Amino acid sequence: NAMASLHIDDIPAAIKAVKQQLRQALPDYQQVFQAVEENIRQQVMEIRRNLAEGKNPVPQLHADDIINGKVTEEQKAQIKQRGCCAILGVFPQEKATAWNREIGDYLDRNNFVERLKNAAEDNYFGTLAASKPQIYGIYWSTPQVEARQDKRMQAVQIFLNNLWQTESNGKQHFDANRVVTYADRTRRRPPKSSSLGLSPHVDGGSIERWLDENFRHVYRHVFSGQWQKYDPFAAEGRPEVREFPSPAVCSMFRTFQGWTALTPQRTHAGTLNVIPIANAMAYILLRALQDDVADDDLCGAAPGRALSASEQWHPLLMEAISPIPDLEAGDTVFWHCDVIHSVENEHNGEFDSNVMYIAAAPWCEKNAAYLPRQLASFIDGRSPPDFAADDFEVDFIGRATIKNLTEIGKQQLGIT
Ligand SMILES: [Mg+2]
Repeated sequence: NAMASLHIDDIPAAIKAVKQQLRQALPDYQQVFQAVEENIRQQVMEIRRNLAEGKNPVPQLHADDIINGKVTEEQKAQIKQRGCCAILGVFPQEKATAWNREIGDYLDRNNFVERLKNAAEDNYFGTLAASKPQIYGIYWSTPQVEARQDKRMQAVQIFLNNLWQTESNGKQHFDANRVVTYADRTRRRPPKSSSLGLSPHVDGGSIERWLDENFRHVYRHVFSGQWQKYDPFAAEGRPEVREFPSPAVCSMFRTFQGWTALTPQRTHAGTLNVIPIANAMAYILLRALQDDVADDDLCGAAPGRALSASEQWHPLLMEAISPIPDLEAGDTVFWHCDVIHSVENEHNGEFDSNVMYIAAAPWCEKNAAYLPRQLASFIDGRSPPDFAADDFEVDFIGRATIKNLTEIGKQQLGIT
């Protein structure tokens, strides 16, 4: 892994060398950028018109329609263009509401906040992070384990993964019909809380999208100027990309990140914002090559900092920010791994806005390789390897175990 041997202080020199190579290979970088900008602008004006009409630009589907095979080709096309989808009714509302209360009880009974405070660093940043937590480092509550293995959730993830072009050159880059579980955290945001959550960003790499030759293969049609051929839903190359090692790195390739609502979700009540433009990354990649950007800079992209879109460098994309649709408990929302997103700053609702992080991850060699060490952490109750080794749940009363798993649950965790 070339990104694994790049020293943090050599990044500016690396960027300078790679930017000169990319501008040399794409000498019309300005004209190509302006062409891509026009394509982005048309999508922006459609999204703004949707919002002005009272329509949310994020496609919405019912889980029943996915399960029963009723989704139209036009709906699939809209999802691929917008890069995201709310899927309603994955879980019965009553089950999700019981899950919400059960996570609360699990956190309360086991003194989560006192443990977090006790483990925090004795400095301003340590105290700050532990004071009023919104993102909870618990992985193995019974609601999380049950939601991940649910057979309706599985069918929804298989549907999302089948939107991708999974095969090219004789090779299946992932098996869209097989799901694996990626354990992750849960969020509880109280009314009137501020957010220190990150500004509009894309997870899964920042400087590496330019500096890593595997990432550049994923974006080859962008860097060659043939941007109309760039397909966000092409799988080829994505399991092979290389990241700068840091706590931001996910060991699995996730096709879609996702939220499962434990409570109703509403605009101005701590919900999620997205920019529903699946090919926005093509604009971000080319923007950093323009003449008003310093030779050693990629518009602020930094190691360990999710790639951010900003009013400074990407004001056109900021014009397309949209809240996700209203959701009820048991609904879900998913967004393509390249889709820019950020939680809302405002929560003026009456109750805590709570979600579980549950992504879609297809079977591939990369994701299969993470299952054994993830499984070891489930067995122990430890944090999974991609997270801080808080290991809060090692002695939590009520932590889920293998007894909670169905056969599907076991397969998705690599137990069978
Ligand atoms: Mg994010």
